[PDB]
Amino acid sequence: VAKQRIRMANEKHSKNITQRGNVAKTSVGPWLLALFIFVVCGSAIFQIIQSIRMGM
Amino acid sequence: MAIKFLEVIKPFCVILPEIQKPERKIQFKEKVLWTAITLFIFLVCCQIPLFGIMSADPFYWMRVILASNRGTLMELGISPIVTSGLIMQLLAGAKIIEVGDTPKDRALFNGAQKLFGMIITIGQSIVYVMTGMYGDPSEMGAGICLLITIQLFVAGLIVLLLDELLQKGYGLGSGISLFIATNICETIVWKAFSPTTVNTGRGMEFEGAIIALFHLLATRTDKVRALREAFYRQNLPNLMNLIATIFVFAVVIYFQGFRVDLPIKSARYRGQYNTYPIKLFYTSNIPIILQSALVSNLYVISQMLSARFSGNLLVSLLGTWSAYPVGGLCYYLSPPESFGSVLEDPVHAVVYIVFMLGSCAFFSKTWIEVSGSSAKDVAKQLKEQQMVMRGHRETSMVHELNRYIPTAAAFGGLCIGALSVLADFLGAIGSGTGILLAVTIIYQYFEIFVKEQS
Amino acid sequence: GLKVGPVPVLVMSLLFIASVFMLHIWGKYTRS
Amino acid sequence: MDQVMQFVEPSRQFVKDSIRLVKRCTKPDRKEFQKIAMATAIGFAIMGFIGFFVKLIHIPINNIIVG
Amino acid sequence: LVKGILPLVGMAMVPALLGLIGYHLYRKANRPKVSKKKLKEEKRNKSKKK
Repeated sequence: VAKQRIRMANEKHSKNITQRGNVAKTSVGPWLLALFIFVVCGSAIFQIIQSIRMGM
Repeated sequence: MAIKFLEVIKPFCVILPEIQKPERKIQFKEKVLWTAITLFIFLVCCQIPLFGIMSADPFYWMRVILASNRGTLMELGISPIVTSGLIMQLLAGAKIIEVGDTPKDRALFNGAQKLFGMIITIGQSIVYVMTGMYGDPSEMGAGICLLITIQLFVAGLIVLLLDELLQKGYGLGSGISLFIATNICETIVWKAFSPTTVNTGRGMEFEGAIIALFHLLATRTDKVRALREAFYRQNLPNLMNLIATIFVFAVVIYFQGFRVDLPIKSARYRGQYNTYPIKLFYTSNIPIILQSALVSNLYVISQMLSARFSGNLLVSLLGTWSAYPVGGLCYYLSPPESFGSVLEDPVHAVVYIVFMLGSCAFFSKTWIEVSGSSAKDVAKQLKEQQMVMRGHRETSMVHELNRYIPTAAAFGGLCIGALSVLADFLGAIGSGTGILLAVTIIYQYFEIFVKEQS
Repeated sequence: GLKVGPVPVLVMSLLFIASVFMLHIWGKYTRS
Repeated sequence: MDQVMQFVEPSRQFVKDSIRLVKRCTKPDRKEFQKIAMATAIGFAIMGFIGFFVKLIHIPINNIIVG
Repeated sequence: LVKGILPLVGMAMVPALLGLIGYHLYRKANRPKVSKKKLKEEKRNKSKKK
């Protein structure tokens, strides 16, 4: 790793003097998540639709 | 984002009442009694009919009440509340909804989900009145429709309080779980001993299987012919259907015990030994719920799509509707109607069985991550408890759980599916999923009894 | 959001059940 | 069809995993099993009858409440 | 008013009277047992007064 980054991060930390006690601490499948969402939402919506269909 | 919502909803959340904390632990005689009063009041309410039911043929809703539960005050029942709970859990697993670890944030989260269930009840009731299922909205009148909606809404609200009280510790266990178990057991007893006689075109017969046997035996001179009818009468509940049910209970009890226990110790104090148990049915009934929901959802879309575009080849290819899909993938998903049909088309039967087992197993493993019961979550929970495994470092413990947790969830999904398929072919009364709930809830109550006897 | 004792909840529940019976009987009498 | 062959290797291994899990888990003994069977049976009958009677009582009440 | 409302007063007055009796019984049952410790404090002050 480039040694030059030692000085790069040092100046960043120097800036913290102004940002006291507020410094940013840091610096599931997509397909599955969509798949589950329709299953749970679908059951509620479809049950409502089915009830109307059964009466009709 | 969701936390920002929580503050916005915070004024709304406050209105909802909360049950008082029990000041002191309750002795056993008292402990049982609080649940019983709750059970009776709920049971009576379930059967009360509604007001302004209207109905061509007058007294239609009269005949309806004496058969099924359709039209009663508790028709909405538990379905609105459970849907609210499941959706909230899924969002947390997604992380789209953020819940603060601090107790105050979690308490707000509980308030929000209770409120969300209340919203579901209002929407469901309004749809039924608009649909005119009870009767034409114009015929009912504005006053009648408003009153009927009020009746259902209070019915939902009262249920929430009763369930909360059981959780609060006045009564053992959780109210909703007991209520679901109660009807399931009630169904088994009712079919067995119900004295109502229903008139078939050939002749009137008793609903109760045991009652039917006694009556049939005396009436008919030929004992052998009567005996065969009672055991294998298709139209009405069979004697065999009960015997299948008893057999299914025996299997559920034996398997339910299965669990793996891992030694654990408290860091603070020496000599204290506790075991953390992971059950074989670790996922519980959730996988079957998801798989059935998907199949029903697909069926509704497929049948509806056929009507709108009958011509389209794609809709026919997935399913052909006669509503039962005669052919196509949806037809394969459908359970085989009879044992004789299965022999007729073995390939259809094999495809359904293989799919049923696979779907449950896959869903269970995926569910764990969104559920929040994964090994990573379990380890962090122990740290707050200040209890750690004995002989291992904290980081190593996570690996140790990962050895057992994933395998158990996959097997549990397969096992639950296997029972559900088994129940229908035997023909035992009630769903297999219902059977597990009854045994599990009863056994938990039994465990509480053991300490009391001391 | 008021904290409510368990016994108060029981009495409120019973009143609602009683009201429904009263409404049905009132419905027959008002019709008649 | 390449994916199906690739799947076979995972198919076998987890089947092996299931057997190990079965061995580790505690298995309910016969004698304790009897105790559970009585406990569930008593609870099942006692709880079920409460539903049975309340339903029976309601049916005549339904006739009176609505013609 | 008498022919239409009297049945309603019968249905409404009975619950109201039962609530009123229950309230009386609850108030009488809720009589709080005077803390014997405060009574002991009165005894302690009684020895100072003697």
